[PDB]
Amino acid sequence: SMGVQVETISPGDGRTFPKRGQTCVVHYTGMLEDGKKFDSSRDRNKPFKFMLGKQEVIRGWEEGVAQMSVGQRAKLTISPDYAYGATGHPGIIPPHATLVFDVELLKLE
Amino acid sequence: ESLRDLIEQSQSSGSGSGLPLLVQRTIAKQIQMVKQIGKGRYGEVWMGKWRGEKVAVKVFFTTEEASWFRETEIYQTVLMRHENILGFIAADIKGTGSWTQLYLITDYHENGSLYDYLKSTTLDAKSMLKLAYSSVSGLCHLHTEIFSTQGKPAIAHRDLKSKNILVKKNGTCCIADLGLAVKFIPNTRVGTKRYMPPEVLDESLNRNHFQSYIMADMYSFGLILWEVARRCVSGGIVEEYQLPYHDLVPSDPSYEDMREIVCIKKLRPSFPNRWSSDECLRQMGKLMTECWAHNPASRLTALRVKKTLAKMSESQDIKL
Ligand SMILES: c1ccc2c(-c3cnn4cc(-c5ccc(N6CCNCC6)cc5)cnc34)ccnc2c1
Repeated sequence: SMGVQVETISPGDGRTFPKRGQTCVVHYTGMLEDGKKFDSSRDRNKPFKFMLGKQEVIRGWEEGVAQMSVGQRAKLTISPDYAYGATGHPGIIPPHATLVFDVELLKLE
Repeated sequence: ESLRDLIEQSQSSGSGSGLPLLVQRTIAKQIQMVKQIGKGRYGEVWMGKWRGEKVAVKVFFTTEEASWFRETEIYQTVLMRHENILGFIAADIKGTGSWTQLYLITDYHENGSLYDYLKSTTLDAKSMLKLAYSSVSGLCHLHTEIFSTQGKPAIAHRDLKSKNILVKKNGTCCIADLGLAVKFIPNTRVGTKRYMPPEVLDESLNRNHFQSYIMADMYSFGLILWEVARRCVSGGIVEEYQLPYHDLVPSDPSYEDMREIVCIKKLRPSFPNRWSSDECLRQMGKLMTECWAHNPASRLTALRVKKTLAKMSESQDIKL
């Protein structure tokens, strides 16, 4: 999909991959296309957890992270259709925003 | 999982009141909606449970999207967070098409609003002043601009009423329902008709000055002081809970009803006689009067009211 581009920054183990139903533990920084940061788990020093396949996070996230190795870090560029669409998020994400997430898959649990 | 701690962890980092975005957008699908608990402008308010904790959820349909937007943006404003402003947690979206629901998720207060709390119990001077002082401290915070690298503008509330103030477990108040709020950077006749000042009722509010909205707020707050004061016992006597103008207009009063009483005849809620026998209630009476003067420019400021109430508090050896 051209909707979710995945550029590796640092490789993972290349073998331990998230299966549907596993809790992914990640560190992330989220930015708009201009570079303004809007959320970062690294700034609060607490990793963020979500379960693949529960649709807790935007589709681009589940699609980007599912194809990542434990230990891997990657830049996810996610089109609005894969994220917050026309609506965005009040005061944080504008309408039709392409988002950039710098994401590291720390652990599967 | 401890919501307060989650909110504290994320606000230490910075910028946004409430949870981090990605966390906010996990919530709608996980909340257990339990029951409707009240009303908000443009949406019902429900109690929900999230990770076993009670929260309040103001629910909008997509026809009122703009209001969800406006209200959520306000709550997410920098330096907005304050013990006398209702605590914002998250905004999220669920459902499908015409049935899409927009959630504004906040702290839940089991005592309910000032309207509920005043119907439920009578007060002494100390509780009366604590409710009045805390409530005006919230208002003053809204009204006051705060300079920073990322500042807070002056904000006028525009829909103040006893139903829009919550009473916390510790006897203090926080202000809610910010969907008609205006920032200093709108239709004149918006809000709850019973609390509209004369200049809002007759559309003579001066739209050239932001200050007009702030002064409008103070009239409305004067009416709330009256509601609260009626419930303070003195000389073994107390009034029953009533809304302002209860004896002069029908429930759900119309513009025509209110214009007649407030704009034309220029009446105001009456003071029970027993107030003149107690210095504190006499002083409360004078404070109300000075809040709800016909001429906006003559009304006390929220800061003045705050300071006056602080002086009453310490004048009876009452802390806060
Ligand atoms: C305006 C007003 C409120 C909100 C709220 C909001 C937050 N907390 N909360 C609590 C109640 C509530 C609790 C208990 C009771 N009772 C207690 C004993 N029996 C009588 C009824 C009544 C009411 C209502 N709304 C809210 C959230 C978001 N936007 C708002 C906009």
